[PDB]
Amino acid sequence: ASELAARMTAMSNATDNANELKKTLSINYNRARQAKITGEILEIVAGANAC
Amino acid sequence: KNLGRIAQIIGPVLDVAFPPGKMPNIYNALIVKGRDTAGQPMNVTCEVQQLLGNNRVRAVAMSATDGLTRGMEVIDTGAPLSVPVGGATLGRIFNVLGEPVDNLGPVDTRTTSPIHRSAPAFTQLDTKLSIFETGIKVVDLLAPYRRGGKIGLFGGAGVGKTVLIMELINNIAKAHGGVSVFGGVGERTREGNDLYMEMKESGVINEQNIAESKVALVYGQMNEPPGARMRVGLTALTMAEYFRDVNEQDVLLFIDNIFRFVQAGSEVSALLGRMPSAVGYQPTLSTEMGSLQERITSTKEGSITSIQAVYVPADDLTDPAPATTFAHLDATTVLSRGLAAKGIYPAVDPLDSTSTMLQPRIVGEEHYEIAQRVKETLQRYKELQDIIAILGLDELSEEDRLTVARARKIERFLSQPFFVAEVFTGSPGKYVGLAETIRGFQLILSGELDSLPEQAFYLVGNIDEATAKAMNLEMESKL
Amino acid sequence: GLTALTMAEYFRDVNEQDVLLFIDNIFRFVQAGSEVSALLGRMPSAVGYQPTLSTEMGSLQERITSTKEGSITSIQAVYVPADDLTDPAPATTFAHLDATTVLSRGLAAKGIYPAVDPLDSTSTM
Amino acid sequence: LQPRIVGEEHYEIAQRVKETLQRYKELQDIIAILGLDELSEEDRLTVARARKIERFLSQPFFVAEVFTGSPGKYVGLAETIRGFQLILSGELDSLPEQAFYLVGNIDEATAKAMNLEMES
Amino acid sequence: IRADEISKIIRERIEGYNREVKVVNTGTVLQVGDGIARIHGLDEVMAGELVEFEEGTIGIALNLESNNVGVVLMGDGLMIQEGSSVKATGRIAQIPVSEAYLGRVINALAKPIDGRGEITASESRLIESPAPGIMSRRSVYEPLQTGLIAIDAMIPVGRGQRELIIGDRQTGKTAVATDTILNQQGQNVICVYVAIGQKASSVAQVVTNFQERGAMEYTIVVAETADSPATLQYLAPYTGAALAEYFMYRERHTLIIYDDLSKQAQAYRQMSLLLRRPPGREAYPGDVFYLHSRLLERAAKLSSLLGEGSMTALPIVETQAGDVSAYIPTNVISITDGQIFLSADLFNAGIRPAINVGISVSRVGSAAQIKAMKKVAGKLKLELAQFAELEAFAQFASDLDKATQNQLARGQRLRELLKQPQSAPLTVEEQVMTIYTGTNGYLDSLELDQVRKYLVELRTYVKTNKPEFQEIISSTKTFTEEAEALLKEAIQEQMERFLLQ
Amino acid sequence: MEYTIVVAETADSPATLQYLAPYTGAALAEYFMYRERHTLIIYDDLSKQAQAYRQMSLLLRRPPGREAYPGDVFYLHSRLLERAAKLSSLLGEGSMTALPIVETQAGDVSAYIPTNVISITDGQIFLSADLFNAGIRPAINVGIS
Ligand SMILES: Nc1ncnc2c1ncn2[C@@H]1O[C@H](COP(=O)(O)OP(=O)(O)OP(=O)(O)O)[C@@H](O)[C@H]1O
Ligand SMILES: Nc1ncnc2c1ncn2[C@@H]1O[C@H](COP(=O)(O)OP(=O)(O)O)[C@@H](O)[C@H]1O
Repeated sequence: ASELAARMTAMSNATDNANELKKTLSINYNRARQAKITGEILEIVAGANAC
Repeated sequence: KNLGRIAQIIGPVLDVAFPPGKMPNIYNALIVKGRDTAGQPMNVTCEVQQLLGNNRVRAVAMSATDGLTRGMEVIDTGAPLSVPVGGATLGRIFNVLGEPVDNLGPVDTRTTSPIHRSAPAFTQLDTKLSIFETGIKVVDLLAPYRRGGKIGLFGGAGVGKTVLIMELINNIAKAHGGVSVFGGVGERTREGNDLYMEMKESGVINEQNIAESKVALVYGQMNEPPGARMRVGLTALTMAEYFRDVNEQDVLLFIDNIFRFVQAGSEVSALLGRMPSAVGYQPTLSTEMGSLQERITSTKEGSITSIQAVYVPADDLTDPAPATTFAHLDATTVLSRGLAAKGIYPAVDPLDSTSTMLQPRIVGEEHYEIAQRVKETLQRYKELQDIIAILGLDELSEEDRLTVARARKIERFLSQPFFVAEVFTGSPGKYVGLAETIRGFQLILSGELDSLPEQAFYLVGNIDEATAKAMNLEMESKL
Repeated sequence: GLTALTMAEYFRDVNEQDVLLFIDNIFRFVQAGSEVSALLGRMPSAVGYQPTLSTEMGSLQERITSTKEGSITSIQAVYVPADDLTDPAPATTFAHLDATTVLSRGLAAKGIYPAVDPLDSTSTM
Repeated sequence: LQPRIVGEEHYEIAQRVKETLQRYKELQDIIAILGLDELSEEDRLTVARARKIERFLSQPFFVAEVFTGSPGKYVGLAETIRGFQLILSGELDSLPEQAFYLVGNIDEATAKAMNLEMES
Repeated sequence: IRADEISKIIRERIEGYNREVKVVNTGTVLQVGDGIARIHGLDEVMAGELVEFEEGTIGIALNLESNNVGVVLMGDGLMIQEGSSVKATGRIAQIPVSEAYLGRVINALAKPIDGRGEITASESRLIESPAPGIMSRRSVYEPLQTGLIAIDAMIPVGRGQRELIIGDRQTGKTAVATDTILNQQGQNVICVYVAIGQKASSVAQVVTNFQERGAMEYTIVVAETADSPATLQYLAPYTGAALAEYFMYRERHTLIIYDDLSKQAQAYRQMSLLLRRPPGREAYPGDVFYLHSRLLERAAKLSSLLGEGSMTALPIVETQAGDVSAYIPTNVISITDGQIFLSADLFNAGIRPAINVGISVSRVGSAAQIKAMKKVAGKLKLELAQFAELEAFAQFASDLDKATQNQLARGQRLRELLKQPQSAPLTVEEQVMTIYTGTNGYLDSLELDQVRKYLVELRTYVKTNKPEFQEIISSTKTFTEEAEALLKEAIQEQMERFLLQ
Repeated sequence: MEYTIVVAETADSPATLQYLAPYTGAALAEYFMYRERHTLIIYDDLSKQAQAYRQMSLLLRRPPGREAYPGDVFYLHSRLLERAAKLSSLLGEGSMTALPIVETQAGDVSAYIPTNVISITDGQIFLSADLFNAGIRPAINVGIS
């Protein structure tokens, strides 16, 4: 029973650490995707400005 | 009148050649006398977007351009787009041009108003932040609206978003002296027809007595060019704005939905060839959103409350369109598929939905504390959702057993029998003021009605009808 | 590419025999089109390829086909820039290629050769 | 940072600090989700040493004395190399982490440790 | 250094400047290359009007500029010379359309490429007509049986609904499309299949397949191969829509397959960049949403007076690396009603058709379902929701309570239910059979693999030995207690004989 | 309001006016600052001014960068801010305190305009969405402020 309570505490902490990790990673991903799309559009319009 | 010829056309962007003296202003609507394949005159409309000089403007079409010819006659109307307004438009479908498409009859109203206008002055606003009372228990207690403020609508299909809209119209019509308007910015035509028929059946549009209806529907479909789908919102706005500036009626302005207006403006700027901003929106995203989100206020005369749907693309709350929209929004009500699938209608989640209006110094300390205790009980229920199943509901402590019991009572009392969903269900519609609401939750949560069955609070109006139904259920259970 | 294709097309047309047409590398054809596009006067499309990309790949692939007379079997290799199958030219060749095999840097780096990524590789046969 | 310039002792201790900090940087992804409990004996050893190391790298400055309140310490190479030699040898393994935080010399670190054991 | 100023036109104007006279009778070719041609004159030509180059090369006057008409070439020009005289035509992109198109293969000019013979037609329909209006439609009523248990239960498609098929490379989009088309032999619909930028060999495979199946008796297969011009690849789906709406307006039901719209959008962006139009995302023009909206919304369920005709658009878009929030995916997802989302990780895992049941949606919904289908589909959807929640508990099937163990068991068998062989479409009654056998709980006994063989044997045994069931459902379209008892009887009979094997 | 002057340009005002308004506030403040009077100016926000400047810069076909912000987007803020000083004792000691406001999406301090403003101002008072939504108002995060 002590070992299973220990594993339950380990999971109750590790799943929430994985929660905060997925949240901060999704935020970094949103910023990165926004920057990528902006860079691609700006490099497209740079060629149009060249012509 | 002022006559000019078409210089060049590139899709819905036309150029018009006026003589040196006469030349329209910015945003001046332009009728273009044009033909059809049957030879029939078809008047295609525009709006001057740029005075590009050399006595030649660059106007953006509001209709189909195929068939228009270089050198056709364009007449300068000399003023921004003037739509038909007033009580004539009630129960009538419209376009971006204010020209109706229900084939009922012509709008014989003489009153027009320009689609373009400045926001109400700073010496005009009604500074009192008041909670716009709706009659729905969930959105009254947990997501209280403000009058003259903007309210975002977050609901994926099947949660009763349209039934919620029709109920909101019905309540603003019956309780108050209000009138609603619906602006379908980019509305797929099949669902536009669906909504029109559901309003015909739900009595929101009295098909037998037009102008006794409660709504003036403005449908600008996805079929229409990108120039039209943007100005649809301004059309609906000015048609609503008449209803409160002159008649001082509490108007509801539904915009479904804001993101598609934002991307329609993005398409217009793209066609116009102005350099893009960040991830792909138009450079004037903030100013364009302002031009539509600052006519929605509560002036000294009336109040426009904007209940607009919002859509988040790529799940971003930080994409420019959601970010700018949220910068304007005042309260968000979020509808969840969980409550729809279960049967607690409306399907509003009292935790995902929040308001900035639920401050104590706005709503009263009693309302605030009851809302806080309700939120705490429902949150503790979500936290115990997994615990109770494994532990058994009896092995819980007395405090947590009380919590789950009262949480079930509260979650079931959040259900309401709708005025417009009675045609489907069979339960009569009900209206619940905040007095009934706060006292009902005080009784349920204060441990006083903790001796009633779960079902006695389900789809009930107020706590008095809850007690009545409880006595019925107990007599029905004895024998 | 079009030179070798016209030679093989003669071989299949009049000498009416099966042909093997190995191409390597086929991405460099679209590469050259992209290099020459902007200087010719065309506006740059997405990430840098020519606007005439789909029809360029058409003018190669649809010319390369098996007929009643002869059958051109063509085992051609598509370079993928930075292993991104989202890149337009690898994305475009996929529509014309019947049997496709995708090499994965994981399988190549681990030491499993040939490095054909099996679950991503699909055939129509 | 080449021995021909800086001396073999300086170079070697720099390589060992870089090694241990690299290993902790690797184990960061694991420990974020799991915790230090799930690591091996040598892994947990390296992680504890890396904590002590990355805190001993810290030094209070004379110009930051207005924000920290603590008098900045000046500590050159003769004490830098020696202190790091000791930390990576593990003689000071009995000391906590906060003894190496915001000190100039390893002696000041040890004195702060003696204070952290005076405050029972 | 200006276009339209060729130092020969200035000569002609210096000769004839006296006053600016109409010159629409004539038109000359100034600049020509990569599929477009800038044209002088033609001052009264419309937008979209066919302009006919000398030597026979049709073009379309897309963007009329200041003094030059930018024209897309409806072929490979490469022979029109500078200064050659173009004549206008007056027509705006029409196709002749008749019932004799049923059963043939055509290019985007509605001109046959099967080599059989010419298609006699009388009435012409414009290619870019306007859609049915806000007051010329009817709310979706009638179920279009696609033949897939999963779709016909969980993502119900209707007649007049624009249900999008979206996926990655090789997830089975064309597979589900042909599956539906081959299901609709029985009921009376016209199928349309518009291929944009695909291999002539792939069009040959699908056409030969419909031939050996018999579904060529009601289909028109528009084909536009990759080498074809961007304008023809762009104009293909609109020719498909014109053909389809001709049959629609004559009270008949249609189904059209845009396979795909991604290549149509790519041809459009190619042309728009080629005749110098401002780019947007991925160098698409602003008008790609306008394009897709017009084309899609041309297809809907007409009202009662106009004949109750309808036209289901079943478009396809292919998504790259699961970027379903890209430009053309978000466009088509916004315009369409439903989305049938296909996933390659299920496709590899064996679950074919590889639809993604948690992502897929249809805002028509159970309205377009048979009553028997909805009676079984409610229970089916609840069971699948439950197993979808319990998916992260299958490894722990050794120490879960037996109730969630049995929910895992039921969802495990239900996954075995929904798989189907390639292009083998089922009828609504057989699908009701399958979903009933599943949802009631009659497959817990048989192990995880036999379920498919058991169910096919079940359907055949019912078909042979209780022919009242299919008749009951064909007559009433309602799952009635009599057919329920009959199906229970047939099920246990087949189970016994199969177990004695 | 006996002390206060409110220079207001709301959302649906020309981006040029939203770009001008902080400088009107700055001139007003400086007038009193130079004649031996202390001032306190509250810009709200600088990121909205940065967006207005981006709009009126991309409307001029100006080469942008770093999330489409123009080249002079640091020059904008530094010009506006660096005229806030505690004056010398010769010029009358009148000082203009400036407390600009900046909004962050998803707490993106590492964004272009937040890091630019941070590299100008003499500190930061970072408010926290989780702290403010947990009831600890005001939500000053003294860990990083
Ligand atoms: N439901 C299914 N059951 C078994 N096999 C299938 C199924 N669907 C597709 N397949 C197999 O997958 C292969 C790819 O199918 P299909 O060509 O329809 O995918 P696609 O999406 O059209 O590919 P692309 O996107 O490249 O056009 C086919 O060869 C077919 O044999
Ligand atoms: N308030 C409600 N009361 C009862 N039923 C409702 C309610 N809202 C939605 N429904 C159910 O949902 C359906 C309508 O949902 P609808 O508003 O059309 O959502 P959507 O348009 O997103 O599909 C009806 O069939 C009804 O049975």
